[PDB]
Order: sequence, then C-alpha cells, then structure tokens
Amino acid sequence: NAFANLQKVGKSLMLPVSVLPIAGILLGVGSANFSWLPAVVSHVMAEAGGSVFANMPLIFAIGVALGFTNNDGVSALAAVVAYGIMVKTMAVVAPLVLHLPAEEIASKHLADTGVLGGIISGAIAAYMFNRFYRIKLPEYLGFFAGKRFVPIISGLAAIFTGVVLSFIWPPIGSAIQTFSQWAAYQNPVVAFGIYGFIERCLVPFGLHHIWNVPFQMQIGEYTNAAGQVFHGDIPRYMAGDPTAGKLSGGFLFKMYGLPAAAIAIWHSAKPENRAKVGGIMISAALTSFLTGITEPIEFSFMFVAPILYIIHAILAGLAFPICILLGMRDGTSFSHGLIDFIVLSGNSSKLWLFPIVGIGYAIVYYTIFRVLIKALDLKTPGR
Amino acid sequence: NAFANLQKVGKSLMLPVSVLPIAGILLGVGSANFSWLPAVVSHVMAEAGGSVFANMPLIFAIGVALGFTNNDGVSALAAVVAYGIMVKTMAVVAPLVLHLPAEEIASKHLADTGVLGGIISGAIAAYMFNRFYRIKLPEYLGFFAGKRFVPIISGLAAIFTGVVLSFIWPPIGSAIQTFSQWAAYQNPVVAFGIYGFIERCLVPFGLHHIWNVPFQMQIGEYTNAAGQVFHGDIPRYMAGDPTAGKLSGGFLFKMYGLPAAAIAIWHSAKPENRAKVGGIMISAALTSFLTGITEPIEFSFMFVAPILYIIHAILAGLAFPICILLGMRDGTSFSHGLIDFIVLSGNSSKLWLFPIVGIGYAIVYYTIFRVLIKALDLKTPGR
Ligand SMILES: OC[C@H]1O[C@@H](O)[C@H](O)[C@@H](O)[C@@H]1O
Ligand SMILES: OC[C@H]1O[C@@H](O)[C@H](O)[C@@H](O)[C@@H]1O
Repeated sequence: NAFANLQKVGKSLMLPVSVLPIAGILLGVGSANFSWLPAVVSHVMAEAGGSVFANMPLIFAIGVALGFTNNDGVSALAAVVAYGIMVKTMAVVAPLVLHLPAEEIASKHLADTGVLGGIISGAIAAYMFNRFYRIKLPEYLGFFAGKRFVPIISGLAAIFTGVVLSFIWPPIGSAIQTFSQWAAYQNPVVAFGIYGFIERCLVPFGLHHIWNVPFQMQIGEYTNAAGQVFHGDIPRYMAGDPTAGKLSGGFLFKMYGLPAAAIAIWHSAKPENRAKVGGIMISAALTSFLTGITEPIEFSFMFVAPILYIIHAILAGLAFPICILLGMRDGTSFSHGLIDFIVLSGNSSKLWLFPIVGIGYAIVYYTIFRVLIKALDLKTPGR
Repeated sequence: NAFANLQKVGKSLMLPVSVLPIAGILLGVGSANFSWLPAVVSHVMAEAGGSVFANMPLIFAIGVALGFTNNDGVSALAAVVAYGIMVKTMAVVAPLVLHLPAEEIASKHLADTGVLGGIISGAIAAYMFNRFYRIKLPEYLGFFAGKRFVPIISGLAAIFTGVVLSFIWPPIGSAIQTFSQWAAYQNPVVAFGIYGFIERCLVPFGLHHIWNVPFQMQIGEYTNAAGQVFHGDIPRYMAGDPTAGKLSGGFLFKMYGLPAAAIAIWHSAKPENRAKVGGIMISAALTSFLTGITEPIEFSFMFVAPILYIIHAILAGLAFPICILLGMRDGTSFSHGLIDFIVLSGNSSKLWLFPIVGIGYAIVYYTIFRVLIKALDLKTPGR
C-alpha cells in the first residue's frame, strides 16, 4: 500500500534521470572554458545543461505523472499546469505567512521545495487523472469531460496544495538552512563529513540541490590582488584557489564506489536474471563513472535495500574527511565524474591518490554489497 | 494526405488551448479586483493564472508532441527539454546575429519566438520520437535505449534548431510584429471581421485552431503592473488590457445566433419528426449557449444546406466589427458561451449591450433560417 507506491515512484523516476547524464556532460564540457572550443560553443552547451538542470523539477513532475498513469500525455500536461500553479502560489503566499518582505524568501530559499515540488505536482496530476479521466458530464458540458477535465481539477488542487505547503515547509526549509549554515563554522573535517552524509540523505527526496548551494557557492571567499572575487568552494576551485577542493570526496564514491555497488548488485542475481540485470547495471555504472550522476544507481536499490543506502551515505560522508586529511585536491562543475575529474585538473594536488583510494572504496562497496545482499537475501535488481 | 495532416495539426493545437479555462477562472476573477474577495485571494489567483499563461509556449510544445505521437508522454518530456534548450540557445546566439547587446534583446523581446517556438519544439519532439522510439543502442548503453533516447536526441536537435532560428528569425519576427500591430491597434475592425469569416469557413474541417493561434495568442503586447508581459488577445484581455476584447463578438452568434438557428431548424421539421429533432436541437442549442461549442448545430445543416452556412459565416464575421465598434468588450477562455461570459466579465465594458445585440442576432438568424428553409426547400434535420 505504501512500499509498493514508493517502489513505483522510484521506478518512474528513471525516465527523468535518463536525460541528466547528457546535460551533465554538456555542462561540464562547456564550463571548462577550453582554449580550443570557440566561446559560442561552451556558451550554448553550458546554457543547455543549465536549462535541463533548472527544469529538473518539471521533468520530475512529468515523470511521476506518467509513472502512475500508464504513460499518458494528458497526465504530463496536467502535471505541467499543476507545477506552475503550485510554484507561483507558494511564492505568492509564503511571504505573507512568514511576514518577511517577499525578498528574503527568495534570497534565503524558504519557499523553493525543489524537486520534491515536482514529485508533489506529478502525484497530484496522476491521482486526478486516475480519478477523473473517465468522468461523464452532461451532454451540454460534454466538451470539458473525460481527459479534458483532468487539467482543470489538476490545478484547482494545485492552488490549494500550494497554499497548504506555504505553511508546512518554511519550518522545514528554515531547518535545512540553519544546519547547512551551522555546518560551515563547524570545524573543517566535521563540516564536510556532515555535508557528504546529509547530501546522501537528501538526494532521495530531491533537495540535496538546495543543500549543496551554501557549500558550493557561499561558504568561502577569496580575492588575490587583481583577481576577481569568488565566494564558494566549487567556484573557488575552478578559480584555482589553494583551499577549495573540499568537495574532492565526491570522486571516491561517484567514480569508484557506486560503480562497485552496481557491479556487486549485478553479480548477485538469479541464475537467469543475470543477463537482463547486467546491461542496466553496466550502463548505470558507466554513467556514474563518466558524468558523476548517481541517481540511476541509487534509485535501483534505495527503496528495496534501505540499509545499503544508509551504509552508502555513511561511506560518502567518510569520503570527504579523508580526502581533506590526505589533501586529495580536485574540483567540480556540477558533480564529480571522469570529465570533471580531468578538465578541472588544474591545481589538482595529490591527484595520484584518487585511483588507489578509489580502488579501495570499490573493494569495500562491492564487499558489503555482495555480503549483505546474500545474507539478508535483499531483492535488489535481479533478485 | 495533406488534409489529414492539417487536421492532425488542428487537433494538436486544440489540445493546448483546452487548458485555457483554468487560467481563465483564476486570472479573470483575480485581475478583476472584485470588492467581494479579499485582496490576497485575488493576488494569489492572478499570479497562478499568470504562471499558467507563462508556460503557453511549453503547453503548445507538449500538445504538438502528443498530437503527432498518439499521446505518448515521453514525447511531452522531449518537448519540455527541447523547448528549454532551444529558448536558451536562442538567448545566447541571437546577439551574435543581431549585433546588439543581449540585455536589449531580452528587454524588448526581439528574440522571442513564443507559441511558434513552442510549436517548433513540439515538432522536434514528435519527429525524434517517431523516428527513434525503438532504437537499439549498444548493450552497455541500454539505460538509454528506446524511449529513453528520445529526450536525449530531441534536446540535442534543440540546440541546432535554436541557432538556425536565431539566424532566420529577424524577418519572421518583423512580419509577425506588423500583423501584431495592424490586427490589434491599426485596423482591428477589418482584421477581426476577416478572422471571424475565415474561422467560420474553416470550422467545417477543423483547421480553425490553426487560424486562431495567432489572434488568440500572438497579437498585441501588454505588461501588467507586476511586469509580466502578455501576448495574444485572450491572455491580453484576461490580464486587463483596456485595448483587448476584440474576440468578444463570438457571443453574438454562439450564444444568441446559432441557438436561434437550431430553434428555427426544429420549428421547421415535419410533424412526425418534431419531437426527436426537438430533443436533438435543444441539446445542440444548450451545448452552444453554455460551452460555446458550435459544431453539433452547424453540422446539422451545413452539408445539406451550404447557403445557410455561408450566411452564418457572413453574420459571424460581421459580429466582431460590430462589437469593436459598439465597445462591447468581454473575454473568452476557449470559446464563447455563457460560463465565459459570466466569469470573464470583470474587465468587461458595456456588458449590457450584449443581450440586446444578441436578441437582434437571434431574430435575424431565426427569420433567415426559417424563410430560407421554407422557400428553398432545404432538407435540414427533420425534413
Ligand atoms: O543529481 C545530479 C547530481 O547532483 C550533484 O550535485 C550530486 O553531487 C550528485 O550526487 C547527483 O548525482
Ligand atoms: O470546437 C471547439 C471550438 O473552437 C472554437 O475556437 C470555435 O470558435 C468553436 O466554434 C468550436 O466549438
């Protein structure tokens, strides 16, 4: 009744994340500002990737809507209408509930529900479709009947849902902002262990993107002589600073660890399901290794095997402190994949340690996965 | 097979405009600033409607994608991704072509395809879907094989379409601008008379949706106090533009004229077939009066009495000039019925003249249809 629903949601979130790898590749290639690509190229590609990642919530809404409606386009249109209505009404009503002057809400992001808003809107659309796509109205009202009725009720519900969330969410956003702001002033290693663990926790319900902004873009600051200012870790690194690369722990589990988890899941299938599982696992591992997108791998075992995801999260959190301790410097554009690992080489210090610690993390991930899956008989993809 | 494909375009365009009723309700009853609603409710409804309208190009893209792909949702996702990428690519490439700062272009909407650009994005999505929805990508790349590849290649083609559009737009944009200025502010009388006549002539086939797209979504340019810019006639009236409301002549022949024609057809039926025809024609008259859907009435006699349809087309074409000249302003969501008349009356002007001109139209239609069917001996339903 609920576990099946969560499994459905995870399964339907796959088509939305099928486009993320290419957007990530485009953004990473463009943001490098290569010395050979004409600027208009690496401008257009960067903007395209940014557009995909900005519409991410809408893609998620459409994917959720089609997941529970047997891939019906009317559900997607209703989802788009509902998402727009919900976002605008939330923005409008939040400053009145919170009595802040309509600007601190956007500056501090207390009304940006992120991808979870897409999920809510898509669920609204799917439920309304499932309930009203065969609605029989009187003949003189026949035009607004059947699937034509769904986009109206989906949006009449969106306005009310946005009104509801404008009161139940700023407490959540305010909390996710304070801690995630307390985490910076916290000692260095503690700060980024917290970052890694909480990001792994948050990615499932689509607001780790909100979590990242403070630590990617705002934690730091640096301006050397004639150079311009840069106020974050992701930018300060690509800005060749001497102390960014505090997010260099992403490579350990996004290029070496989760691929190992994917292969471990692959090698623990049924005597015949191996062939079918292998292709998807290999594709997911390749995507994670290359473009630094881990959602295809995580969503594949997250809901069936929550303990594996908790162990993941602990490992990802552990990755950042060790990389800081050894020094392990290498930066990011949007994620931590091969393309970013290479193009942002720049001032990547101690960059030879990444392959070996990555092999260690692959060993550990594979060991825990193939041990726990066999022991508890978890029905990960293939079982 | 051009006729079938044009009808396919017509229905693909009908779908996007079918979600206009929700924006109608919200924005029309919000921007009216009714004294019986608290101001916050009006603000919230107005912004929700504005959000629905700001995605009109996106809804058009989704509708085009679904119409040509047998309602497949992956087409809608491809349409969203492609539209976003195309818009951003144009935004970055147009200043190269026009040799003007991007700030000025963004401020004065020089690079703004609008609903047309939404249609291009939807066409891209539909084409790439129908061509690559059974692709067999390599075994290790199976995570993207199939419908998962359609959004990928659609978004890839979006960049190229965006550059091509940034190169070939200026003339198209200037041409549209001049119709958008003649049809709205120079000669609305003759422009909308032509509109009415052509739409009546195109209804028998289903291409009136193509004929309406410009007049209902392109002409004009209005900016609310909030700063959102509105285009078309329906959005312009809903926003509160004093110069909108040109499509208000639909009420004269949809609410008063065609119901009169239906009653005339019923009253001219033979005795043995006056009860049955009475039921059918009352149903059709109610459908026209309330919703604004006129095809049950017009199909009753159009193929068995074309001359009556020519007279009706002339009268409908004359309706729009008459309103424009007498100042009778009132908006519509999708068609001209009773509900649209009542709900979109906030920004209306001279709403009292509508019933009087309407009873005039009803008398004219009734007398014309009765006398002509009696003399010419037309075999309209019943005879
Ligand atoms: O969601 C796409 C990517 O966003 C990045 O910011 C995160 O670090 C990755 O874990 C994630 O795969
Ligand atoms: O068919 C749907 C409706 O489309 C409108 O644009 C036309 O004006 C009506 O005559 C028609 O009923």
